[PDB]
Amino acid sequence: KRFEVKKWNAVALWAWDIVVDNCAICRNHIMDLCIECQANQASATSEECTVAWGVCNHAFHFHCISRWLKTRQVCPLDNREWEFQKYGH
Amino acid sequence: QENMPTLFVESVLEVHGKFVQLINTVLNGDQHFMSALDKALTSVVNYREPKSVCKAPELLAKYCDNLLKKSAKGMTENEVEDRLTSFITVFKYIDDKDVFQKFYARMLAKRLIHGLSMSMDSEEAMINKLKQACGYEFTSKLHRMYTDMSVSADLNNKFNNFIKNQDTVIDLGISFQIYVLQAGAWPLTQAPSSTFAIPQELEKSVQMFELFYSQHFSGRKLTWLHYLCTGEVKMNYLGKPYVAMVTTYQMAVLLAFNNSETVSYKELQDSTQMNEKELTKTIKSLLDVKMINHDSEKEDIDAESSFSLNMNFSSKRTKFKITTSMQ
Repeated sequence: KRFEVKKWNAVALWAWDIVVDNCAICRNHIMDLCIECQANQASATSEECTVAWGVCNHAFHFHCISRWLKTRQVCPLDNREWEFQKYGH
Repeated sequence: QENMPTLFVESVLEVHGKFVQLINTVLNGDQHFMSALDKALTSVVNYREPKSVCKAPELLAKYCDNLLKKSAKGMTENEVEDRLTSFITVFKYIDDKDVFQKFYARMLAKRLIHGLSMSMDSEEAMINKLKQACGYEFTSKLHRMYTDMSVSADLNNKFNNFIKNQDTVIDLGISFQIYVLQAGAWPLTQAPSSTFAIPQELEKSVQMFELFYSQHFSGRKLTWLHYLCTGEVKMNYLGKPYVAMVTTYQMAVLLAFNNSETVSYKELQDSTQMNEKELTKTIKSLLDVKMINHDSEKEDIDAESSFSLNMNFSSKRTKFKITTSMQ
């Protein structure tokens, strides 16, 4: 009359995190691909540009910020210094 | 339509190989004829099955998926790589590469979550070859999926280390393994339409994992896909010890019997918080295996039904998998 715990599994996956605003490097919605990339979805680079977040607690399209890092490495949404900390599509 | 994937790729390759040899031998390898061969093959590859949306991207995905599954045993890793290298020649000619990517992502997702891939190295080599052929864009969703699976090992090690680094060693009492998938890259959009009351034995692992995972990622929010989730339930109540690989819902139902030898449909519903359809199917999948008995003159389930644990259960194997369609 026993049925007891030894090696179960199951799976619970993640709380939350959507970015609501626009990537100030090109001024389009942060969750979509960046303007240069969405407009050229057939190009080798295009689908790569989803959300990348900085220590600034602000986020951008991954190619726009990687391109913008040729300029002074600050987030154009609050001007704090950039360093990658989270990612999302 | 049923064997389109294999027949389509082989037919296009035969046509390609014939003309490359012809152009090299008779036309001195002239690039204008090679360009004509490529244009011809592009117009040809963009074929669609009767009444369907363009299926060449789906077909190429199904073919590649068939070559990447463990079922290609009898073929060596090298032969699969040559077959895949030939496939890339065909893949370049697809117009709707993102459609291939989403079908491939769906096939690849099922291959990855259920471990059906021949080798991880073959899947990666395939994604890198597709990347060299179509650019990063085309592999972006696939590459992210493969990245989520590769980063899942470090995520599990981080979770085990997170538990060891709390001031008290929080023994989960169960071995917990998890894969967290990015919703824009993966075609896993089945939000749990049931507020499944997770069994108490799993609850500790779930809550510690949600606290742990929320530190690192963002974008479209993945949530407990309890139906894709499985575990092992050991039956010690029988004259022979049996181990059933069961779904988390099946597990929850079976775990209710830990509180009583008989349980009503309503108690199972109140304790598991499953919807009536999935609870019924779950119970049915346990009844079909005869792990539980139905105390009503019907062996089949209604809201007033009581279930009794089958004290006389016997199976030909000490360990077995009850596969409910929830996976």
